[PDB]
Amino acid sequence: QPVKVRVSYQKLLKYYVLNALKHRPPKAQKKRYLFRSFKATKFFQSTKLDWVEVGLQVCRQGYNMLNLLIHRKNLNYLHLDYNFNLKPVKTLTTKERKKSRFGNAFHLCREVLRLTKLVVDSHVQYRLGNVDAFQLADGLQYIFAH
Amino acid sequence: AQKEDMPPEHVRKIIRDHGDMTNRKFRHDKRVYLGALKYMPHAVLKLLENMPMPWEQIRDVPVLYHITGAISFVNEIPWVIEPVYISQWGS
Amino acid sequence: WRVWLFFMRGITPLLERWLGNLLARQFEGQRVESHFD
Amino acid sequence: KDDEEADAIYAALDKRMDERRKERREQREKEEIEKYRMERPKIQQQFSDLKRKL
Amino acid sequence: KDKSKELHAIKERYLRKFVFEWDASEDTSIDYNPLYKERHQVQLLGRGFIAGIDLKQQKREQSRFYGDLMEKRRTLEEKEQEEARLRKLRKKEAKQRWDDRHWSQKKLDEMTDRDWRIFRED
Amino acid sequence: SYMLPHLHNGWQVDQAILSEEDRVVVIRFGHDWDPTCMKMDEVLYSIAEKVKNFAVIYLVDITEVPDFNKMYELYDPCTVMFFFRNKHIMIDLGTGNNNKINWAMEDKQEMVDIIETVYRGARKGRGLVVSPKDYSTKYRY
RNA sequence: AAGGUAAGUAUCGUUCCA
RNA sequence: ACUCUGGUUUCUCUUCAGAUCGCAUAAAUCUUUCGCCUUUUACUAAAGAUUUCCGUGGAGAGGAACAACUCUGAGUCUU
Repeated sequence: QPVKVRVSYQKLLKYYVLNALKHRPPKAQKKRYLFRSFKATKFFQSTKLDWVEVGLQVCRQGYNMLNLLIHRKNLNYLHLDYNFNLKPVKTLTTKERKKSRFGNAFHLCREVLRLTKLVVDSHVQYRLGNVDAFQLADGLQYIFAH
Repeated sequence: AQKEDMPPEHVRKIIRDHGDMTNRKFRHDKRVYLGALKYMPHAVLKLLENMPMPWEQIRDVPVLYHITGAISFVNEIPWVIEPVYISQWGS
Repeated sequence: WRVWLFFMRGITPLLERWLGNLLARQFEGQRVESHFD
Repeated sequence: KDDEEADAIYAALDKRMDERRKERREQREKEEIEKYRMERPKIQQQFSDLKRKL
Repeated sequence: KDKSKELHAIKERYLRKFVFEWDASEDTSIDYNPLYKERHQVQLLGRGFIAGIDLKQQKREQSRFYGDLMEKRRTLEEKEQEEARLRKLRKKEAKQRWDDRHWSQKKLDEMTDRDWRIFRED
Repeated sequence: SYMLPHLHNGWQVDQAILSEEDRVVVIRFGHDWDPTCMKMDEVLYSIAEKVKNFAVIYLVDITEVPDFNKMYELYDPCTVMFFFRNKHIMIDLGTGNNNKINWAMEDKQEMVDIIETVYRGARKGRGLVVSPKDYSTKYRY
């Protein structure tokens, strides 16, 4: 096989061996589950739901979170679209550009939200008959490989 | 006392009300709404872990949602018979 | 598909801590020669 | 007073979540500094006797 | 060229940019000798095949050495079932080769809804 | 650190900014127990007498005075703010932040350099002065 | 993601808030 | 072939975890060693030592569901 997959084999084996060597026994714990405490709390409810509905729900929830983080200091010249792209509503004056900047953590959260939104929208495309099941699988593989 | 599953349409009447901060139902009770948002990335895991499967048209899952629609966790772990899983991916 | 989920379990507490610091009522944010003097 | 109760509930939930290894990690660090306090003592008790002699 | 390479190897022994594609300089399969440059692929008794690769592609690609070995050892009394099973396979995957056919030689009546979507996609 | 005068409540620091007209008020916001704050609260010791003519130094513990954390962004461990005639004198460093020195330095000449530059630019009537040294790096090599 | 804010003086609009 | 025998499933709480907790495998912090080296934030890629994270096993306790259909060892194992 060509070089660009031979080197792929060595680079897969390198990470596999690194994980095998750097493995450590798990540390003793006390088994405090997280969602179980949520169920104990009065602020949460359980319900059987379709997964695609859950994705469309979580996309709106994360979009609202990020819009709140944007409108945390009341700076209206930064706008988040529904694809999790942060764009200026008007060309940024330098004072406002520096005044509206977010650390790497916010950008990482926005981008992982974009990833999950992409996956959820691909599944919606599958459910709406816009794409085939084969097309859905190929698109999911492209998302997770690019 | 025990925890029971609310009707699936109840969470839908919250999301529509909770589309934006404009809605007047939640203007002063913010200490309970945004507090849960710190757990949002965790939720992003629980659905990508339980993401519907290629041979699965509808993937019904248990959902743990906040009383104000702020968050919706997939309260499940996709346990699968691993020989069955490998055979299915072989097909 | 699984790789990004292990990445997710890796980064979950980092974001769950940064957001908690950010979205809260109260916010919080060459040293040896300065040590023993 | 509902806001304070909600904040206390969430803080208690988070504090419950750190009990996975809290009792073990704090004990480990307690034992770990005491091994460091042998080779590298504290300055104040390094001057304990002279302070007493003052 | 193997001699010069192996002598050179003996002398060796005894004396910002977000790039995603790897480099070709991390390749390690480079060998100066034939016995490791060209390793004898495991024929696995001819009845075992690599996982990812397709089955019949391997079968036709196989060295056929065990095929002729079986041809040598097999007696006539137990060749009838071999021929019968082989022809029955050829027929049953011919079912797939003919029933599941590209639209380029499928008539309209033969063409199905899945084939209709195949044609429209094309 | 402990030698320099300390301010205990919110009124005192505002008065110290207001109770002076002919010098510069250099306030070290932070925690005097911090390794960072103690690194420069001795530099501010070593030059307090030298800059008596055109500078007065007060120390403030943000925990003791939790009144300026939100308005002046007191979340870095150590902060230095210069005030002139009840006016915050912005100073342009090599760093992105141009309102404070949020790191503790080491040389007793450079801090007098910065204080004297602030005084010189404040007598003219500016609001932003320019530091002599550039702090876009650390000149380490 | 940054290390890229010139500091100001004016009337005008808005809004919360006392 | 007579007996007594007597539940599994499910949801939690509390601890202990030896073991591939896990036939899987992430991230962070710190200390060294390189690489880079222009400052943070990212890194570099190995080592060591930590922590959180996604999971797990066991034991016990408390409910709920099959709590009452059973069932198991024991026995004198009765033509």
